[PDB]
Amino acid sequence: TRKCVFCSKKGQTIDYKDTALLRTYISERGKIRARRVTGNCVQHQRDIAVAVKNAREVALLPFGS
Amino acid sequence: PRKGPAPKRPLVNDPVYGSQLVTQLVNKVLLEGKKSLAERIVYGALEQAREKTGTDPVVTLKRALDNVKPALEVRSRRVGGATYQVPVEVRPDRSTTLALRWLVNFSRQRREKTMVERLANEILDASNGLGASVKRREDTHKMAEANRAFAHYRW
Amino acid sequence: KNVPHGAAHIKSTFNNTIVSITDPQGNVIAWASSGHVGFKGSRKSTPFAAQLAAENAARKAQEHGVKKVDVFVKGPGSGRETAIRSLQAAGLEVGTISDVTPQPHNGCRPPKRRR
Amino acid sequence: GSVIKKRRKRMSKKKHRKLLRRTRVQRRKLGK
RNA sequence: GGGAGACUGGAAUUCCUGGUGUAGCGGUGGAAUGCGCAGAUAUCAGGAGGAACACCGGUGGCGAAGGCGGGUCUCUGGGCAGUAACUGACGCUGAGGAGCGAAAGCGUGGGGAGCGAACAGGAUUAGAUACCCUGGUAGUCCACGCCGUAAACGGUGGGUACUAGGUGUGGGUUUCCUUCCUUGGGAUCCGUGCCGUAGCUAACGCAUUAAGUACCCCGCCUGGGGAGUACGGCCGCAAGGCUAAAACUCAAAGGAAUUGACGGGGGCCCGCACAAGCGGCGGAGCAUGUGGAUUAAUUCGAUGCAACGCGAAGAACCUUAC
Repeated sequence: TRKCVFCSKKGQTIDYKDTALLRTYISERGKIRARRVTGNCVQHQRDIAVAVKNAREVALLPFGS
Repeated sequence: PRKGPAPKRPLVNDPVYGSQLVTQLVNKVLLEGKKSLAERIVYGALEQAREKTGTDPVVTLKRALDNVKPALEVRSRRVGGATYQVPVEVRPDRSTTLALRWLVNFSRQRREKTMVERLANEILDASNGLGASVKRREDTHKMAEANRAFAHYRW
Repeated sequence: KNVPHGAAHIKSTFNNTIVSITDPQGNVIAWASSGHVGFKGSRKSTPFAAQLAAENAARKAQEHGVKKVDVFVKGPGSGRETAIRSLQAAGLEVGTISDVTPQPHNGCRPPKRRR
Repeated sequence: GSVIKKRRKRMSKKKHRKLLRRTRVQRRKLGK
C-alpha cells in the first residue's frame, strides 16, 4: 500500500481551484478513483471526493466524460 | 482418449513407387477388405496419368495435394444456447489425410463409368486445380475466414 | 442524396438488433432491423440476424453513396461485434467505435424481479 | 429452533384475522 | 452520511413540439394480448414535470434504539484525548409514568415522472383467483396530526472490578535508533473485527466486546394445544393495540449432535459417453416377434433401459396346455 501523499509535512492543500491536482485522482471516464489504488488516508480521500464534486458543480470537470 | 493421446500406427513404404502417399491413398480408397482390387486400380490410374500428361507422377501428386490443401478448419462448440462455429488451425497430417479423402470421394463422384480413369483425371485436373474439389476447398477457406468473428473463444 | 461521411447507430438488446445509418447531423438515410430481414419471434436476437440486418442496412446506405462511417453502439450484448464485422465487410470504412449506453445516476426505480 | 412452531402460530393468527374480517359490520351494530 | 430549515447540480426514464425516416416494434422457454402503417421503433433539436442521488463506498464513520451518505449556507445535540484549575460522594438501578419509535394504514390540502396491492385481458395447466407478459387505481413524495406495531435480532437488560496471548482497522497524545522523507519502532486511552489458553456448556460455541470469576438493581419463565382467544376495562376517527383467564384435550411438545437414505444442490474421475472416423437402420420386397381386429379357438408366459430371431436347440398328426 502506497503512502498518503498529503500526509507528508510538505503536502499541498486540497482545493477545487486547482484542476490538475484533481485531474490526477480521476479516471479516464471522469470517475473518482478508489483509495486502494492511491493509498491515501480516509480523511484526505474524502476531501478529494468533496473537491471533485465541487469542481463538477462549478463546471470545471466533466460529469463523467 | 480420456486418459491420453493414443499411439499412431507407422506407415509402410510402397514397394513399387516407394511413397507413403500412394499406400495412404490406396488405404483410403480401400473397401471391402480387398487390397488387390484397389491396388491395381491405383496402379491403373497412376499409369494412365503418366501416359497422358507425360510427367513425373510423384511430383504431380504432391502438386495436387498442395492444391487441395485446407488451411483453417471450422468446428462447432456449444455455449450460450447455441453452437458456434469456432475456427481452428489444422496440423499438416490431418489436412493431408482429409484432403486425400476429399479427392477420393470426388473421384468417385466423376461420371465416366470407371474410376481407373476417374482418379487419374482427378489427379491431372488437380494439377491444374480445375476440379470441383479445389473450388469447394476455396469455398472452405471462404467460410473459415467469413466466420472469423468467433476468434475469441479459441476452442 | 450523396453524402461522403456519416455514422451508424447499432442498438442491441436481448430481443432485437436495430441498425440505422445517419448523417453527422442525425438525419436517417436507411435502417434495417433484425426482423425486417425475415426473422420472426425469438430468432431475431441471434448473431446471424444481426449480421444480416447490418449488411442489408450497409448496402442500402451505400446505394446512397456512404464512404466512411463512425459507429456508435448501445445496449447489452446480442450482436455487437457481428454487426461491426458485417459493416466492415459490406464495404464501409470504420473510423471510431464509440459505446454510448445510458447509465442512470440512481434515478427512477427499475421493475421488480422475475421469479 | 425449527419453523413449525412459528407456522402454527401464524396459522392461528391468520384464522383469527379472517374471523375478524368476516363480521366487522355485525360487530359494529351489536356493540353500540 | 447525528438532526432541522432554505437555496440549488447532473445523468437517466416519461410526455409534448418540430426535422430525417421507413414497415415493423415490444415480450418470452415459445408465444399471444399490446403499440404502429392516420407515420410507430430508431435517430437529431427544443421545452415540461416528478422522484432518487452512479463513481468515492468498505465488514469504514456517527446516533439511546429506530436510523443517517449530490452540493452550499444558517441554527443545533453527542463523543474522544491532553492539562488536571474547580465542587466534594453530589453514584447505580429504576415498579408505575412520560418521551422517541422501520414499513404498512387513517384524516385534511397539494403533487403525481418511474414503480405498483386491488382490477382487466394474454400465456401455461386436468383446472391457475399465482409464478411469466401487456395496462393499471390506492399508495410511494410534500405540509400538519393520529396508530405504536416487526425475525424493532447480538434471538445475549443496566453498573462495577479481576482472569494467557497472537493479528488487522478508526480517533488522539508521548519517548528513542533517526534520514526526523517515513505505518522506523516502542509506550498509552477509547472503539471495531478475526483466531485462539484456562474456565463454562446438553452440545453447538462463548472466550478481556464472556455465555468465565464475583456484588447491586429492574424485567421474564414453570408441559404442548385451547389462547395472546373470550369476558371486563383503558386507548384510537377506523384498522386495531394494551391487561388477561376457564371448561376441555393429549403422553407428549422440544434443543444439540450421530449414522444411512433422498434432492428437479454443487465439485472431481472414469466408460465407444461424446468428439474424430468407418459401416448401417428409419426408404422397397421378403423372413421372424409383438400391439391392435375378427374368429370356434386364434393355449399360456414375457411389457422402458433390463419384453418384442425372447420360454420355442424344430406347431401337417404327435408338441397341444386351445
